[PDB]
Amino acid sequence: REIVHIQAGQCGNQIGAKFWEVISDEHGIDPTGSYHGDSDLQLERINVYYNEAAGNKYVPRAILVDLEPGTMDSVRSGPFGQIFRPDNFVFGQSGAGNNWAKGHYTEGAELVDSVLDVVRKESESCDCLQGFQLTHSLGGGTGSGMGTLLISKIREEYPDRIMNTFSVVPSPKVSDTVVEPYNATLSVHQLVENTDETYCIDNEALYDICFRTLKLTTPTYGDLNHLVSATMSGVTTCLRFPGQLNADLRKLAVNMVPFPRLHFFMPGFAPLTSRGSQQYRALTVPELTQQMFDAKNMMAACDPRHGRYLTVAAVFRGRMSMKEVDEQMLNVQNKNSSYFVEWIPNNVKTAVCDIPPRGLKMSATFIGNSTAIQELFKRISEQFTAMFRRKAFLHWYTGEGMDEMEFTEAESNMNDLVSEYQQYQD
Amino acid sequence: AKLSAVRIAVREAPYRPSVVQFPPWSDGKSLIVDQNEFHFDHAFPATISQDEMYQALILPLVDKLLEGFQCTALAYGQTGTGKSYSMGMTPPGEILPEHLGILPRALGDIFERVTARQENNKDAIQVYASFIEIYNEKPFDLLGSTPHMPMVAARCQRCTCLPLHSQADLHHILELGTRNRRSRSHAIVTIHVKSKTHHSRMNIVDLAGSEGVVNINLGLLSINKVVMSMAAGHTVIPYRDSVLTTVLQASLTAQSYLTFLACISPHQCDLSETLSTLRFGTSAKAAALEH
Amino acid sequence: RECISIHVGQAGVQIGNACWELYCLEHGIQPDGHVPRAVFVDLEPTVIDEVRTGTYRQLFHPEQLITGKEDAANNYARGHYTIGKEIIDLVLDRIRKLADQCTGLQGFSVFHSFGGGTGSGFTSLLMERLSVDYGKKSKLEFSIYPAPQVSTAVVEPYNSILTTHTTLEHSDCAFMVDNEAIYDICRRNLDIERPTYTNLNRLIGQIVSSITASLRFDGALNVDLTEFQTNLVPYPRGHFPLATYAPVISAEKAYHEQLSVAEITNACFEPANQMVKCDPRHGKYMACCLLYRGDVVPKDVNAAIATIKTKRTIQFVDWCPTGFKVGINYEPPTVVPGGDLAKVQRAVCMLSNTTAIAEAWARLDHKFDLMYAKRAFVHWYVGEGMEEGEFSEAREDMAALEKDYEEVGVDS
Ligand SMILES: CC(=O)O[C@H]1C(=O)[C@@]2(C)[C@H]([C@H](OC(=O)c3ccccc3)[C@]3(O)C[C@H](OC(=O)[C@H](O)[C@@H](NC(=O)c4ccccc4)c4ccccc4)C(C)=C1C3(C)C)[C@]1(OC(C)=O)CO[C@@H]1C[C@@H]2O
Ligand SMILES: Nc1nc2c(ncn2[C@@H]2O[C@H](COP(=O)(O)OP(=O)(O)OP(=O)(O)O)[C@@H](O)[C@H]2O)c(=O)[nH]1
Ligand SMILES: Nc1nc2c(ncn2[C@@H]2O[C@H](COP(=O)(O)OP(=O)(O)O)[C@@H](O)[C@H]2O)c(=O)[nH]1
Ligand SMILES: Nc1ncnc2c1ncn2[C@@H]1O[C@H](COP(=O)(O)OP(=O)(O)O)[C@@H](O)[C@H]1O
Ligand SMILES: [Mg+2]
Ligand SMILES: [Mg+2]
Ligand SMILES: [Zn+2]
Repeated sequence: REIVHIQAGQCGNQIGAKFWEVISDEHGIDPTGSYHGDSDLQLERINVYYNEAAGNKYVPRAILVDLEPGTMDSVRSGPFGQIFRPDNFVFGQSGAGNNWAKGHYTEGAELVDSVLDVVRKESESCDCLQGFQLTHSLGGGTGSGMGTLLISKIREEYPDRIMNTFSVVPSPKVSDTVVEPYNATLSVHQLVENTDETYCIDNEALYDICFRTLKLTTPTYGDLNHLVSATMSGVTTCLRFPGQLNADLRKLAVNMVPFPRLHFFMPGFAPLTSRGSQQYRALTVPELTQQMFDAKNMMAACDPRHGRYLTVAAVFRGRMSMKEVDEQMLNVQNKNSSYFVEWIPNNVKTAVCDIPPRGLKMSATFIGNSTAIQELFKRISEQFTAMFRRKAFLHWYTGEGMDEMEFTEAESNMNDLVSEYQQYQD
Repeated sequence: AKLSAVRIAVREAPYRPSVVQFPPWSDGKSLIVDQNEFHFDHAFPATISQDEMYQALILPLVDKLLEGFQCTALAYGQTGTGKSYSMGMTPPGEILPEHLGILPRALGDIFERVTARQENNKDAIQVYASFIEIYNEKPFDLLGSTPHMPMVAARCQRCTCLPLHSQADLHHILELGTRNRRSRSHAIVTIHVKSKTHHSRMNIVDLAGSEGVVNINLGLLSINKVVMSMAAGHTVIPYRDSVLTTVLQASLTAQSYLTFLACISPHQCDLSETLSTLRFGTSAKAAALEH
Repeated sequence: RECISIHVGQAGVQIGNACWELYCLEHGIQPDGHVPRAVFVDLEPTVIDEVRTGTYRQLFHPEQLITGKEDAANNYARGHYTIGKEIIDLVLDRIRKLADQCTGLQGFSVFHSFGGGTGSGFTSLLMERLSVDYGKKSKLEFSIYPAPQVSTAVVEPYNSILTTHTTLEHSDCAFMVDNEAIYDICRRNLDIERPTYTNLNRLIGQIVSSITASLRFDGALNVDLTEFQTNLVPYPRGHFPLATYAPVISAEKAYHEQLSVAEITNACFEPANQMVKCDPRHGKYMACCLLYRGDVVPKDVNAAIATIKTKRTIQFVDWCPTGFKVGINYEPPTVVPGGDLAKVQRAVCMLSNTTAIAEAWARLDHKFDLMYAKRAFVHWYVGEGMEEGEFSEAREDMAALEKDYEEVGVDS
């Protein structure tokens, strides 16, 4: 099987560097080097993310889409930056304006064809394609607009292969941009109707989880990114490993989406202990479920405790008892019968790889489909209206060839999306 | 919320030994095919006339439409089983009276009731028709200037509605749409009832052949998912699962009406296609629960 | 004389590798000896690959190892219809190519995992295409039906109410081994909270060895495969008996091993030892096939059983005077060199049809409804060449399996 990553925008891009920083080491691939793999198993399934050309050069099969040179020229001028074949860099030296409209209708719409071109060169690579990984932020141009287009096109070209989306939904407390809800509401819209698996991460849900669950005092972006990339590795790549009970994107999809919206999840990693001290090793297993299922530790902003779950997928990856795994999951399902929805006898989807995260003994990625994420699109949707009402920075959109009915559309859509999700919380 | 009513009817096409059996003792809503027993809301043998079928299945929806509820009547099934014939997709002018289908009959009763209530009228009512075609999961406006151009983010509402004042006008839109019409092609002719404060639709859907040889079927299919999602209140409806459910999104809402018309062949050679069509009816029948 | 076997689904393949292991182990045929007599099917390469990479690597022909690099999908539909279809031909070909090479066979021991994609769906049509190509044989399918509370897949029931209805009208005798109810045995009758799947497999890998292996093997009271279905199914429904083993004692902890027949047989009817969460909560047995192996005196049995026949609290069906097929083999069991199985010199792999499953099916059917009641993951099948029909019409199916398993019992 296979997949083809997609680094839309700067963020989605910045993260690319971290997702690939990791993944590679979790596959023994040095900058341009080959497979130094401490083992021999980190190779029989690599294909999922690379391509064979030389014999020591397995190049990441991702796409780097962005209308701001400097960015990709920071990712390509640093560490692992020199492993991507230049063909991968689909830049847009234009003005990468922070407008969803500027990267979806006017500026991005041009650079698109020169992207799809490659997304096809990579898809028609070899063997059988599974789906595409998509990273980006719903709070900017090259991210929400142009990346949200990249998919609307992808999903027309292969409505068969899957589409996981890793979105950095606009954090609450403080917005790292101003129109944010504009660029956001507009991209979520596109998401709820193309990709079929979305993993929403919040820069501040991370800080928290990174400053209190990792006594880490100076959580640089690199970190946040790093933590995130840690989860997306547990998801995909991982399951493309052996296991007593293994799954793969689809299983994950076909066990997690009760209703076609596409629904968004909230990823959570397992061993998340501070370096030295904490290295408690309390990782027998009840310790991992202890972790994963708590409020804090959910990369999302919202707290599960604020709304039932529809599905859950503990994708563990480290030798354990299909008994102490299958078992724990249960008590968990009974101690919290309250929030776990009922019309699904077994919400949880236990998954079990074998080999764990390179240096760790036992981990377990968590992919939750809780109704709690209602209380986020609400947020976003609110911010919109409060500012849409006055058409705040709307001239930067319309003036870019947009529509007063376009914004209406998205909000509503994504706004209805909130509605539905409640239809199950009850 | 839930739809006001989801109904399923089956109509046996004319025989050219029928595989379709109507039990000597039954409620008139049952049939047996290949030893399988099927139960719906209406089971019409090949002898049922257009008038009877319309009166039993569609006429009741006319009042609902006038009251402001969205209505959809959809024909599905194997090619050559009478879908177009039943829905009345052929221009009325070139059709004998007794063979006139659902579209012309419905429009007739709509005008009559509108003219009878235009004096104890609150507001004025105007009638229109739109003709949309879905070719390979792509919406096309057959009454616009670009009938061969795909639609996007607007096929749901933004599409030409031509005025209707008499059967002649219906004949025009059907003839016009048919000419501008181009391996599956679904047709959706909608009779729009518009007032200053209300807009109700009567969607007459004529799907392409369901026979085989995303997956040809998928609309209706997608339709069942929508019906279920609404019942269980998934607080996200899979409208975008298909172009069909996207175009009919405004009509697939609470206290809307949905009526399925399964057309089946009485021929042994079509047994497999017939069974597929009837099994789908049973599924839609179960999804209609809680409504 | 023989009995081919088709291990379908990752699980049916893991269990397969296991049952297949125990085999050579008690037949003195190391890694590289003769030639198996089965096949391996899966729509996820990486798993069958485990049989291509791991142990018992060269004991198979890359011909009896079928794979569909494509996608597994934990959904019946896709595995049965859409995808699973493409492979079937090829699959069959082997069970027609392997079925020919032999000499007057008896049937195909099928190994699948009820609630899976490749295991539920696929087989559904595999067994399906068999019942027609060899109606004149035995179709005993050995299943691992859905843990009563510890299921895995979110949809599981969808996949198991569908593998039951499609296979029902095609199997001869369906053996059942409950994944969870086996854990209990690993906790309560062996002590270990560290049971790897690789263990449950060693277990069924045992109970199964008692079925084919040893039975098709000479003895003082041989029992052919046909024998089963005959002495085991009272009615055409591909009736599902339950597998049970007796000396499930730990090869470390306790040691009373020397547990004469009189004991090991009583240890079969206590509900805490039956590889199935179908505790005889009321289910009246209606036929049991006590397969013994090792040093056993026929009188010991034709007495140990007599004592049972008169315990009454073990209530057998009415319409059944005597329902005890005593199968005696010679060669004692053969435990893994150093797993965790005791290693006695006699065992009792008793299987049976019990009005008990009236439960297990019930509890699994109900599940289904809850979700179907909301269509839950329905769009996943529809979009895979299925319809409201197949579900609703396979639900009605089992319905008459809840009435069937009710009527054939509880009444006189
Ligand atoms: C001596 C020793 O055992 O060191 C550990 C360690 O101290 C701890 C604290 C690690 C450490 O992780 C962090 O401090 C961290 C920093 C930024 C963001 C997130 C986490 C570690 O850096 C991370 C590193 O993780 C791995 O090696 C995994 O394979 C992981 N790899 C990466 O994230 C990675 C990092 C740099 C370069 C390339 C990859 C992984 C996880 C999931 C999927 C794929 C890969 C491990 C075990 C450790 C150190 C090295 C200190 C922990 O994290 C992980 C992801 O394992 C933090 O809590 C856990 C518990 C570990 O015990
Ligand atoms: N006893 C036993 N049960 C197993 C084993 N592997 C899986 N199972 C059980 O069988 C079911 C899992 O089926 P899956 O592995 O998801 O799927 P599959 O049937 O192989 O086919 P796909 O869904 O297409 O992958 C669960 O109920 C597991 O508890 C095993 O090795 N032994
Ligand atoms: N986790 C994370 N968030 C980022 C990174 N870079 C920008 N962001 C977030 O992305 C949003 C800004 O969008 P940006 O990526 O600049 O848009 P674009 O570059 O025009 O497509 C803010 O909410 C930031 O917190 C990053 O490297 N990691
Ligand atoms: N109930 C009927 N009475 C008389 N003729 C019919 C009947 N149903 C079908 N026909 C005729 O059969 C042919 C095919 O009907 P049609 O509706 O075009 O099948 P479909 O649209 O399903 O492919 C047309 O001549 C139609 O007039
Ligand atoms: Mg037609
Ligand atoms: Mg599998
Ligand atoms: Zn002793």
